[PDB]
Amino acid sequence: MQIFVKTLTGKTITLEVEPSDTIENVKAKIQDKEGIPPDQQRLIFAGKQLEDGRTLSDYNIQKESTLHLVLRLRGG
Repeated sequence: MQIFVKTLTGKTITLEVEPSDTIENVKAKIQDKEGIPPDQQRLIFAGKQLEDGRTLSDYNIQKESTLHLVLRLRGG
């Protein structure tokens, strides 16, 4: 399925994902498109930070959902 991610430039990118994909894998697919290393990524959906180790299905992220990417560091 397709989901959307709003990135640090404000652009909305598309990702090709499956419900059993881990958040770490979603971060790796963001790196593949946008170059941002996964340890610097924090993904937000419906007001929750998405934990590494959990899956898209754990957060009920269904097709055509939009996630928000923010920087995880302290500075920025």
